[PDB]
Amino acid sequence: EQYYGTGRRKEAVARVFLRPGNGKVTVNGQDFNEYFQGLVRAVAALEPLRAVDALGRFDAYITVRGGGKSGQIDAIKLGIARALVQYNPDYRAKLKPLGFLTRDARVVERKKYGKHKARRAPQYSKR
Amino acid sequence: ARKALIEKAKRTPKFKVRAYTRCVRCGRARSVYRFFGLCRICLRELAHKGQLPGVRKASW
Amino acid sequence: ARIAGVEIPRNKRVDVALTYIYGIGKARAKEALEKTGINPATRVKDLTEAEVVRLREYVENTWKLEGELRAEVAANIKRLMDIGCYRGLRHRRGLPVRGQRTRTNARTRKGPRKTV
Amino acid sequence: SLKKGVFVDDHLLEKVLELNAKGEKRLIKTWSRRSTIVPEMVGHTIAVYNGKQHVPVYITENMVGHKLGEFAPTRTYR
Amino acid sequence: GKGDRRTRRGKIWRGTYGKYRPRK
Amino acid sequence: ARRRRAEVRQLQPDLVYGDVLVTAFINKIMRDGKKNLAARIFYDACKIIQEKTGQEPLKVFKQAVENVKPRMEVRSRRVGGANYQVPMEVSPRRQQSLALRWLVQAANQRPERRAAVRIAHELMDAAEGKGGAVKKKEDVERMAEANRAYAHYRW
Amino acid sequence: KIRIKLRGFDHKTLDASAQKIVEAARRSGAQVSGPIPLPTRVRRFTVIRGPFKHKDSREHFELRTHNRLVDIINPNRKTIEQLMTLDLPTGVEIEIKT
RNA sequence: ACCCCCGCCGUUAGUUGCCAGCGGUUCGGCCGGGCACUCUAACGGGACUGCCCGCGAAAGCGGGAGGAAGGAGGGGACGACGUCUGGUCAGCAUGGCCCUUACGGCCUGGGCGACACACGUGCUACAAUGCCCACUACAAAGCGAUGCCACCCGGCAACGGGGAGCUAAUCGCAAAAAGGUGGGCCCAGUUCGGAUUGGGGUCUGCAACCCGACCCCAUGAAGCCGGAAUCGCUAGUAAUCGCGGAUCAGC
RNA sequence: GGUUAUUCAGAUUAGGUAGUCGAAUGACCUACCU
Ligand SMILES: [Mg+2]
Ligand SMILES: [Mg+2]
Ligand SMILES: [Mg+2]
Ligand SMILES: [Mg+2]
Ligand SMILES: [Mg+2]
Ligand SMILES: [Mg+2]
Ligand SMILES: [Mg+2]
Ligand SMILES: [Mg+2]
Ligand SMILES: [Mg+2]
Ligand SMILES: [Mg+2]
Ligand SMILES: [Mg+2]
Ligand SMILES: [Mg+2]
Ligand SMILES: [Mg+2]
Ligand SMILES: [Mg+2]
Ligand SMILES: [Mg+2]
Ligand SMILES: [Mg+2]
Ligand SMILES: [Zn+2]
Repeated sequence: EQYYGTGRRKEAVARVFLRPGNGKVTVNGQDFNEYFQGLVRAVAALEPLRAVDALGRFDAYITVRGGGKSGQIDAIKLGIARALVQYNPDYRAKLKPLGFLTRDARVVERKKYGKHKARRAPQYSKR
Repeated sequence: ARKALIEKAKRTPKFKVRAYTRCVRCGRARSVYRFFGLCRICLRELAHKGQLPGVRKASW
Repeated sequence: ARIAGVEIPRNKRVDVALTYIYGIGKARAKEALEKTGINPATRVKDLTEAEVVRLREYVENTWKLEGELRAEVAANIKRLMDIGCYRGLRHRRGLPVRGQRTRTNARTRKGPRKTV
Repeated sequence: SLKKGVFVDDHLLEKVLELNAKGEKRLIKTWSRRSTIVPEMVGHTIAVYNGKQHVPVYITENMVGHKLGEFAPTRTYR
Repeated sequence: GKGDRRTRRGKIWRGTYGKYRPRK
Repeated sequence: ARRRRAEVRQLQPDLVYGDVLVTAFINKIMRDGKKNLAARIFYDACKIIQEKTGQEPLKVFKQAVENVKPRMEVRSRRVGGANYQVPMEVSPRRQQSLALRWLVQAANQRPERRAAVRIAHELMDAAEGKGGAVKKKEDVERMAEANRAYAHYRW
Repeated sequence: KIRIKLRGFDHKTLDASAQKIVEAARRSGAQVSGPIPLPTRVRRFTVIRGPFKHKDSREHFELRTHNRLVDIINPNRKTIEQLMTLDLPTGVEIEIKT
């Protein structure tokens, strides 16, 4: 019945429960359009569902936590691929090449000493 | 006044706004951590000697 | 209208206009409003005459302000002056009174960079 | 700032009370500019130190809430 | 302003809260 | 650098039209990494497109770039000991990059109070033919043909 | 019912000391929940490498003050005799509270 | 290269987490229950030119799939024989020199905080991608026994007084900010800018004049994005946005 | 706005010279060297 996967990025994980339904999408409470308000990136996350051609045909109860606002959405992006790839073998043969299955290694980088931002040196001089 | 001041530090006869931190080995007047009673030099050397238990060459 | 005897904060917010008044800042401005129920929104080109005197006479008589205020400002100095406290001999040479770095800048009280 | 209790040394009040107790002179050599001035101690001459020496600085009714060091220069050419 | 002596984030910068900031 | 060609940043398509170019413009508007602030300000002017003209912002943008896309430019070069302003064909990429760049830079010059309104009045005057940003392209195309002399260093 | 804590620096003598405690309590008494490592609260100390002056190229180490947890239910008579006697502490600071 | 952080998953453990499944619902994971999953550390497998294509003698390079991750995936620890007669007798020890009723020793006060200047590193700004204000939402790490302080009263606030819990994934510093909705603002030396300065206050501490921070009121200075020159950075980087700690009476 | 003269304040130099370069004020319309 249910579809599940595990989205994660920037220590902002996201459980993904999703049983076929109308399209309702509670996630940490709040409707989908309710929590994410005035933020364009949101309409992206639900792309895997648009790849399977089932917008208004899958409800979803996702539990995302930690990390910033947007990073969350990214974890959501993958959790859904995993969710709809688990209970669906034939939906990976096309969803993968379009790219969706990758942790996204792009984590913030540690600040190093003798620098201000792991990299940005103090204003060089000679005088 | 380097000996006569490392000794004066162990005294604390007057008000506590004078019981200023001090090193246990060198008697350095500054850069003395409270957790150790040590200064940055030795505490680095001693840390190489392993004589500071638990401590470990940090590398994240 | 001619509020503090000479200053005339017309054609602008009732709240902000009062700030421009010497001796009256932003807080003392929100002060005359709540104590006279005046809406901060409206202007000075369309206010009742009653308030042109109601709000006016209010602050005028309420607390120190205007040239008389400055006089006190100017007076408190002469005291630090006639005797020579460490705070007073700062207005003399014209240095700062916070004991701040005269070595580097401090121009705001010092004046524009005089190279020489 | 010492709102509670007007800070100052006891030897001051002492070396000046015995002064009011018979209206003695006014000479005095202090080493405590860290002290506020006692209201009634007007007319006296406290020769305040300043790392240098004892300045025969006088006193009045205005200079009360102010400290002793206030009226004792600490640096030359100032 | 990060340095206005009477603002919201004015105190968020100087380590304090003050009047212009919801204390407890 | 010196080794490999160090290839481009293949950005993610548009979250509205599904075309690369559109996203590109966003970025150059984006200050301090605020893709949400910029996207709106661009999308705001998208709808200020169907107002002044029932025309679609898709062609008002496509035509707004291709009307400021400089065709050839003056690059300085040494010649044993001299600095000529050699004119030469721009990179397919360089055109877009500069066009889109200037485009934005116009938005700042204008007297318009609100930003999206600036990029609105600008992206139109672009597809028209005349605009503060279009003139910085007619301008670079000038230095182009004027120095046409030293074209014998095409390299 | 009873609860034991296991702080310590070395982690090889903290998977050992908690591991002996798990085999002795279960093998000679009622149930005993396995080892539950608490979030290792680690200290960090960066300091200037140079004796004199070099505001960089400095060094820094970390204090790995570990954490581990084992909870036993039935206060058996065989177990309390097994724990009291049979135990190999070392650089582990345990604290037991009922 | 074997060392650790973050990148995929599992093994072990269940006071972190689930109206996801059922019962109460005060409709609050609060109670019951459970560890599959989030998390917590700890152990381990995984990527090796292994595979197909093409060049090639080999080494290898270039392209495709599978994969979380391909040609060191990202980062850090690491920095050779030496060089600079580089740095430190002031962290410490050490040869030699030199003082030894004082070049040693103690307090009190002064001074490193002196200002006619000049340079270095920086914060904040000159503003409408924005200034002020009411609501609302999302971090990681870190510390907290003479310390972090929830809740209640006085007040304009800093702060104080009473007082619950905490040898600390369970209590506290704790709204993360920018941002989402709504308001005034309308280009102005400006509701931009907070320097300067008058008066009134709180906290630490024998003591805030010299010489502390921190409130509230007022004063609202220079300052329209900067000459010659010149600096950082190739990707989660620059910029931009908040938090913590060490240091520590406080700063 | 340009020309010229000078000056010190910077700037380019490891440094100096000189110069370039910048600024001020009055008048006016890359080179050498240690
Ligand atoms: Mg999993
Ligand atoms: Mg970053
Ligand atoms: Mg101290
Ligand atoms: Mg627990
Ligand atoms: Mg279920
Ligand atoms: Mg179960
Ligand atoms: Mg390669
Ligand atoms: Mg190595
Ligand atoms: Mg030397
Ligand atoms: Mg200093
Ligand atoms: Mg003004
Ligand atoms: Mg002025
Ligand atoms: Mg702290
Ligand atoms: Mg020079
Ligand atoms: Mg020179
Ligand atoms: Mg001159
Ligand atoms: Zn030491």
